[PDB]
Amino acid sequence: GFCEVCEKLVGYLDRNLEKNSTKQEILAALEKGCSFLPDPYQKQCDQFVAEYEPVLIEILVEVMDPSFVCLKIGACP
Amino acid sequence: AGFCEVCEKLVGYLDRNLEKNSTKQEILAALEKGCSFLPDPYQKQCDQFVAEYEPVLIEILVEVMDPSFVCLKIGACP
Repeated sequence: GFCEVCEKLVGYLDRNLEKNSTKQEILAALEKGCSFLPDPYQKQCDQFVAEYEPVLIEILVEVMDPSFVCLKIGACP
Repeated sequence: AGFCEVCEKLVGYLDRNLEKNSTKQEILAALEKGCSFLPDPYQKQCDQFVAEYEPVLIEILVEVMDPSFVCLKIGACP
């Protein structure tokens, strides 16, 4: 499913965003992050972000740990 | 609609490069290698689409391989 791409994208966000970024900044980064993942991921990534944006922003404000985040949103089962 | 675009590319690839009266085993084989021939940005999405729809993809691809119709019938599009 979306598990591995989720961890890769949230991994990017964690390393390249700051600890207390605004939902707005989380959104801007989230909608630009797929382009920095390895090429074979880029389309899968956009789909994941599209299906999951609402829940992703709601959780990333609290915590940006790739393993936890992807688990919580059900992306990693 | 999230798998719609990649469905059509993949079934499109198979439509051009596979013979009309191919066995299920040959289509299975084509299908599980097809993603590697799509543009790199589609690879992991294609792998996911295939894994998710493979049973019904084989079922239909023996009868018809038109990308637009096949993706409509299986629920990938539109």
